[PDB]
Amino acid sequence: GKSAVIFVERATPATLTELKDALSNSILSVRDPWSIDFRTYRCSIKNLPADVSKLMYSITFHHHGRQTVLIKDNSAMVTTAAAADIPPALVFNGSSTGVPESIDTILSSKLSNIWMQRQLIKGDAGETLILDGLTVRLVNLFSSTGFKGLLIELQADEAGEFETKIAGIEGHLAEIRAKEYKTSSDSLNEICDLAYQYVRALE
Amino acid sequence: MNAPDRFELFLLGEGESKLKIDPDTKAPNAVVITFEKEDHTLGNLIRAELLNDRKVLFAAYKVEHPFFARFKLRIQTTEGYDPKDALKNACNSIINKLGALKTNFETEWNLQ
Amino acid sequence: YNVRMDTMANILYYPQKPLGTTRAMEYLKFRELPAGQNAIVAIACYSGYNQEDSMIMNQSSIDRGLFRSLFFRSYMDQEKKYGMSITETFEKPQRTNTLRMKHGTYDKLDDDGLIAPGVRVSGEDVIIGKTTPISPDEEELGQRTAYHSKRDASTPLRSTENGIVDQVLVTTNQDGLKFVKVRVRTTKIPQIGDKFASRHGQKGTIGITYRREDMPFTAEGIVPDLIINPHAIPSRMTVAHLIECLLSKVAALSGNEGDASPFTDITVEGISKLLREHGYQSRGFEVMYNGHTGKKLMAQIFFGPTYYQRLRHMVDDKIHARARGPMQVLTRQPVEGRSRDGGLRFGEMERDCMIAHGAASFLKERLMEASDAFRVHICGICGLMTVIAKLNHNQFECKGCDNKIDIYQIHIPYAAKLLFQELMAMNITPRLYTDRSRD
Amino acid sequence: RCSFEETVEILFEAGASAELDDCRGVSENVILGQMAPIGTGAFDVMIDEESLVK
Amino acid sequence: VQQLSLFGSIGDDGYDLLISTLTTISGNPPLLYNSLCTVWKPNPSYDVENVNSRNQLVEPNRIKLSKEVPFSYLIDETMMDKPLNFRILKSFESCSPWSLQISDIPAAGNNRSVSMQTIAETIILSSAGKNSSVSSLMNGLGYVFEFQYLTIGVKFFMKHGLILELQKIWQIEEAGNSQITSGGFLLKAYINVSDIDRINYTETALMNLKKELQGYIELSVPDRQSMDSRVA
Amino acid sequence: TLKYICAECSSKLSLSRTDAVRCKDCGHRILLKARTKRLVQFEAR
Amino acid sequence: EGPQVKIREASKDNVDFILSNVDLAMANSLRRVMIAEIPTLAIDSVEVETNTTVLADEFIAHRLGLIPLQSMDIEQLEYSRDCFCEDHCDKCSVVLTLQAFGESESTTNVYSKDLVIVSNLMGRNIGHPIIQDKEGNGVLICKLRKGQELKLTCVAKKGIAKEHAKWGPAAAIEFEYDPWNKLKHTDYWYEQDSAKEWPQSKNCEYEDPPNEGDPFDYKAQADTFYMNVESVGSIPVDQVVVRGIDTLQKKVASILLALTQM
Amino acid sequence: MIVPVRCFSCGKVVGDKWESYLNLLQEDELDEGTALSRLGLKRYCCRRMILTHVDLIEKFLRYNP
Amino acid sequence: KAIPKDQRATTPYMTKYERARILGTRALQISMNAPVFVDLEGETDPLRIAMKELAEKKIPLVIRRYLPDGSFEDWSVEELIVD
Amino acid sequence: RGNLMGKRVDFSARTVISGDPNLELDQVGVPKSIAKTLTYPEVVTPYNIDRLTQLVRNGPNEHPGAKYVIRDSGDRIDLRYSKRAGDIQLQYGWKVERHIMDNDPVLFNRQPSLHKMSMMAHRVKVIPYSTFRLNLSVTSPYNADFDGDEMNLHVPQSEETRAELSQLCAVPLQIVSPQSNKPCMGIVQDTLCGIRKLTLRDTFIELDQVLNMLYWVPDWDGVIPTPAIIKPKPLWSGKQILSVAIPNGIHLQRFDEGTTLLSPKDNGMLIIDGQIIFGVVEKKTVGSSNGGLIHVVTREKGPQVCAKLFGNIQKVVNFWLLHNGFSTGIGDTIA
Ligand SMILES: [Mg+2]
Ligand SMILES: [Zn+2]
Ligand SMILES: [Zn+2]
Ligand SMILES: [Zn+2]
Ligand SMILES: [Zn+2]
Repeated sequence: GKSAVIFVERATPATLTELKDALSNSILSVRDPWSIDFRTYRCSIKNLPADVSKLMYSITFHHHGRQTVLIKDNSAMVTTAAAADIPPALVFNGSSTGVPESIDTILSSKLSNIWMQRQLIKGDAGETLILDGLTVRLVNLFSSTGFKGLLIELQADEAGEFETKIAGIEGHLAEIRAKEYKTSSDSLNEICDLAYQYVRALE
Repeated sequence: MNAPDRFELFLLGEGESKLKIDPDTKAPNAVVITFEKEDHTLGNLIRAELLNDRKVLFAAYKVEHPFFARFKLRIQTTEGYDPKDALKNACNSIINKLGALKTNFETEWNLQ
Repeated sequence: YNVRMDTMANILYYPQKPLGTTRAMEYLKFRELPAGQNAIVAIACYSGYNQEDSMIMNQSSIDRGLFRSLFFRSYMDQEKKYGMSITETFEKPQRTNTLRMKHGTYDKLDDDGLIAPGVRVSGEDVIIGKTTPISPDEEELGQRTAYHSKRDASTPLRSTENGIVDQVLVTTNQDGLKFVKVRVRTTKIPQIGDKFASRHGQKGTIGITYRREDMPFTAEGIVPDLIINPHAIPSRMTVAHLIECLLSKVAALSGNEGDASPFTDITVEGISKLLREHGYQSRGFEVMYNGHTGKKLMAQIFFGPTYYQRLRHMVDDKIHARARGPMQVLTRQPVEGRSRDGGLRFGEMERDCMIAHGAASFLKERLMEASDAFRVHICGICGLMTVIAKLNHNQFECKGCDNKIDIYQIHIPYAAKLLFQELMAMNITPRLYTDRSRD
Repeated sequence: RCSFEETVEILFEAGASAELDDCRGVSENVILGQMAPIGTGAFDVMIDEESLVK
Repeated sequence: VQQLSLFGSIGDDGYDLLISTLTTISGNPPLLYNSLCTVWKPNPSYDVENVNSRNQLVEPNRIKLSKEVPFSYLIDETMMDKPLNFRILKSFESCSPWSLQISDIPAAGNNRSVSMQTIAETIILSSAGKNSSVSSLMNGLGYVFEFQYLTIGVKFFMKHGLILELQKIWQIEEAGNSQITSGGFLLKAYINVSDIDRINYTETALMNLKKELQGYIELSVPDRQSMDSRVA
Repeated sequence: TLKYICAECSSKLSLSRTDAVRCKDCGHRILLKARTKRLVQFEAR
Repeated sequence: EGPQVKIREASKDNVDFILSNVDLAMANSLRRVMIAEIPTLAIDSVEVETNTTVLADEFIAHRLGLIPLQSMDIEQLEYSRDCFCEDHCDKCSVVLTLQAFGESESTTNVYSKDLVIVSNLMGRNIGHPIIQDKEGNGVLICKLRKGQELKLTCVAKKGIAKEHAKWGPAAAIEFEYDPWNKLKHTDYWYEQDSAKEWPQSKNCEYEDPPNEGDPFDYKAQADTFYMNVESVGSIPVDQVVVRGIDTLQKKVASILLALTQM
Repeated sequence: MIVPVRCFSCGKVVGDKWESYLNLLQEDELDEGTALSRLGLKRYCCRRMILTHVDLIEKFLRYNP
Repeated sequence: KAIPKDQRATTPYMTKYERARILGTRALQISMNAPVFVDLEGETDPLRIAMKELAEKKIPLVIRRYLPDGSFEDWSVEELIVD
Repeated sequence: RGNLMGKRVDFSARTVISGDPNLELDQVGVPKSIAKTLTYPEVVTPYNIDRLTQLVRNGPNEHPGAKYVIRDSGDRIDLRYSKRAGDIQLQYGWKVERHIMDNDPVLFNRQPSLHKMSMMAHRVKVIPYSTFRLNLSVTSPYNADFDGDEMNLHVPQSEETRAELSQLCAVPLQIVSPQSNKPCMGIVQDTLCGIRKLTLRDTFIELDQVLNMLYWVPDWDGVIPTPAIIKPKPLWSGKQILSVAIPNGIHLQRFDEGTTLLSPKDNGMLIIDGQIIFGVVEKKTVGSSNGGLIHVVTREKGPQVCAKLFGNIQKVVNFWLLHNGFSTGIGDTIA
């Protein structure tokens, strides 16, 4: 599959309705809502080697397995907090107790002296619009300071045509007078490349 | 010493929301909406538009304590009508009047 | 004051001369060295936060530097030599060989044991590090036989204080002893608990602080910096407080400082005419508008500038709470004083009030667990505290009456035990019996 | 009597004349640091085991 | 997670007798299993103030990652053609889903019946990127490899969440593999509890197990200092 | 050694330990400690 | 239909206009928003290197905090908490510095124009000290004599007046309505007569007396407002009014968006 | 002291009016109210600042550092 | 010396001090895991439970009223008329 | 005198007291620093094991936390340096010392304290700043004024003494002093001067303000009373909107010189079923008089609803007074 995240900074809380009405001629079906969190941490160590990132990204996907990917220095880390996603080989041998938890709780409780929670973005009340071979999800970003921006998630199972779809999405973004935006669609696992699109799209 | 930070007067705290819709049992079809990090500036402006409507029977607001940025808005409309719709019409009317005030203000400013 | 080391100083930021000035001030150097500021004052019953000599001050005026003052605290330390053999030395104490070291931080000290000026310091911070030599065979208490070296005896900053060290100087005194004086400055922003006075006997603290949009305003646009309660005036019968406000308004409009001498020919009607010539109301009233609703007030407000002064009394030097602290050495009771972390006194009248309410359990708890509670053993034959108690093996005796079986246990306050022991030292027997022999 | 004013004289006369104190006075119970017969403490609270089976 | 464990130790001769005893008691044959555990200690080259952002003291603790591995990588050449059961113990791009855990010091209390220990656990599913190795991930978090040990043994499944781990433990190094439990087998009896009634009921289960096994094998309570993984 | 400043003439002494307390070139025993060479952060509020 | 604005006086500092056809709640809300809910740029952190002045350090930091700055393109400068960097960056704040040293025997005066911009603006027009003096000299910060240096670095950050009074672009706002008392909102106090004691306001020229002997007023509402806005020097008056109306519109729209999600 | 910045009420900048004020007083010999009328101050809230200011920095600078 | 039930000549009404110490001691016992005789309506505070037991006279106590001559009486809180 | 009859004790705080009309009659505003300094030892029970566990997991730095734990063995573990250990689980029978939260009765006192009313219990309300906030209907038995006066606050350390202190010492339970068989607490200062102007015949309030006045009442039933004048324009009188603050079921009558059923001078007082018929409320009606309104409600509807009467009356009269406006100039003394 292919994914592409486009972040619109100069956006309004009503821009999601404008872009939603722009695609009314291609909406086939609407699925269940989705939620995602984006936490940005900072290293607290006073001794780091040359050329190294001082921030640690964390992207928590809701209902996508209740997962959390940690990104630092172009590296990923797929973690989970649900007990149903634990392989039976880790429970049968006794290596897993059976009741996991979020990694952000450990990073904010046990490892808080090394990594401190700097930025927090909570994204709820999403919309899953299914088009003609492209699943576009819309969500608004809200931080402690209020409204942040617009987040666009593009996921398509077709590995062939994909540039025309994102080009059309950017066209509809240009029709709603939504100028100045960052388009991310790079790679490094689909969830790792997607989370990397979130990092390259939100930084 | 012990006084709270100044930026807390307008920034929303963690684990909180902007509006707290709480049904009221003092009168039929009555609701109390709690407003956070606001004062009389929004409460009186909303209450006025709530009083300009004919579907609203009762409408008031109050600031419980000046040391906390919050105020309660008690609304009570007629049977068969929701106060949330009246609040939406109030917000739309305020946005329209402010937009006409900005357009007319700029138009009159371009003549000086 | 920049070249002196005075203890407990308070220098106002923007000292302002009054408007209604007296001629005698010219001979008292008051216009050159004023002790207050002129503040726009309204006399009204606003949000009820003005009652009982309470005042509401504008927050935006406070943020712009109104009645803000500086406090300079000087800590003077000196090293001494008893019999030349023991010599106190100013130095940075090491946490390895120094005993009796305070829990404060020693990172702000230099190599000589002092804090250079400009370093921001807070409470429980050592300003001057001083150590005293000790003898190994003199005390040997705890770990004194391991530290070997010296004992800490530094002079830290106050527990509740904080600020920026202004100036530090070192000098030899009369007999050649190297002493050092320190001076730390701290800006004390006017708080709600701070007290303010005027030039008419009117004194009172701040009730609450509001912002410009929360303060009433006139039709012209002048916001009061301080509002007081009308009920101050009639009872106290200070009419001069209104005449100084009116004449201060006329002086603020005309630009000439009004003469406020005692025995002159200046009347109130003339000041009313001079104010009437400037366009305002001759009686000092002015139409005010509400700050919350923006609606005109039904009654006009007496509105005008008035000279005010800030007193030494502040809340930051008064508030204190104690929950299990240090006790005295004599009575083993909570100490006296805020600097020593002392508790409040539950005097005799308070106990009499507790008896008036009929609460004996709160009295017993307040006079035992809340203060001091001691456990002693008395003998059955004689009611004196001669019962030697060696309870590591559960053993008891009472000397002089042949008892090793019947020993009673009682809980009495330590002060009562001091009374009984002083009576025994005064040849008086306070025999205590748990049973009623008289019946 | 000694608590009010002249403490030492009253105490000395007490010890001299072999005086006995009943120790139900207010100040006496205060000094010794235990419950006095005033208000709540002017009556004892008991338990009835025949009432627990009710 | 609150784990309540009682340990023991047997020899190389009473292995069949203990397997037969626990087989007749639990009514189920033992299940052969193994697990590798790697311990990551804080990097000595890095120095960080042991204090949180709220001015609170922090105690350094080691991080233990455990996983599984089939016996095809454990059986050599002289072990082939043998029954795959409990009688074997007598003859002795991306990253794998690791199990990250931190164990704390057990609770205090003299004359205690069980050994309660608080252990945090999160599941490391996978990773990607340039430094996708788990070692480089731990180095990115601020931990380096200290030691590792591979344990192979048998486990039982009774009632009320009780586990009996009769296992041997070896230290995996380059110079050689030294057997820590040389001469016998290590016995374990732990229950994983996610309430006071359930904790006391678990203690009742462990006391019933010790009372039932009284006379044969003794299950005492280990020292707290023997289960403290803090760095000093 | 640490840098010191004279009372009156305000000269840079920088005398070490075991040198008593006295200015060179003049007899003013008042010796200043001078301000720290590191930055101090303040807030305008 | 809606409100109408008739500007009477238009200057560089004071602008008086008439805002009518507005319920008292929208006028009071407008002046409250213009006084409070408007962003501004002011100095938030003062780093003092060397200071030999007779004034206190935090005193000079206070005076520097009260100094106004230009704040036009402040809309696209993010807040300090909103930016994900550590401390600051060319997205949140503007870096300034001051170096003063007494030269000749006559005392040297430190002005606000002595501040220079050493940080990149990325095309913005903020950070310039507002000079409104007729002689071309900035705000007199402090005085210095020969032998005293003053070097410091200030960090100008964005903020509204709710955080501190230094972020106050607007000044005295002249609010008035109903010149000739006909709405019966104020009962004038009089010793002999209210017409001989209370003078007439200026706005009375734009209306007429209600005439004695006419029926009582009870059905007339409060309208025809007289609003005089005064800017200190940061942003012009049209940006104050427009940014205030857009501020209240973003607040009401934020409440509508907060109600839609329920 | 040394010219209070802004004002303690309205908020208008006055620090740049001191030098002119004295300049109007020592050169034109005008009164205080006339000079305050030339600076642009129309409210007494500002007038009390310049009128009641006691500049003590001049007496502070006469000390040698 | 324990006056009998037919000779108890004290006030049958429970005073404010007796109610106070009964609610205080009863609430103190309830705080120390005492058998509650009344079904709770969801309370958590011990004083509210003690007042709930006093409202139904389910408190198992009896008051020993001391007389000035040294005697006493036994008035159970169940037979005492509250308020 | 200094060691037996009296003594310096712990668990107390002394600071400057100030007024706050938004608070209740029996409450007192305690600063956060005092609430974090003083403590109270609570017993761990299955009813609050989760809450006390949260207080332990919060830490002494946060206000909803604890300071020390006391095991059943009689040993105290400090929460400080206990986080270095890791986890602390509570059991049944322990005593965890928490901070002073809300609804905690503590004794309030002011020297020299010559009344039994000078020391009265109060309900703690945590508020910022550093001054003790309290209602102005309690400054008359304390003989205090908000001009630098400091007061003392004592905290009980046991549940038995807290319950005995709440059932014997209370502000509602001390409205009518036995000194002169008349209420010692009443409406003083600006509220008494404002209620008179509110109870005038010329006092009329519009609908938009009457709604806020009725909503400022905490125990308002939500039924808007019929205005006194309908068409032209609905107008409410001060006695009508003020009668809502008075609880129903109160009857009172007071006749003076020249007082008649019509009362042209508006003298006397008449209230039937909690509704003011005629009479201007002043010192001889709501003040500290013998046959006053507070003395009738205190003996009719008990001390609880009477304790709510101070709050309702103060909120209504103050809310009408901040919009009405009052001052005092020099023209009041001009003849
Ligand atoms: Mg006093
Ligand atoms: Zn004896
Ligand atoms: Zn020299
Ligand atoms: Zn930034
Ligand atoms: Zn001004």
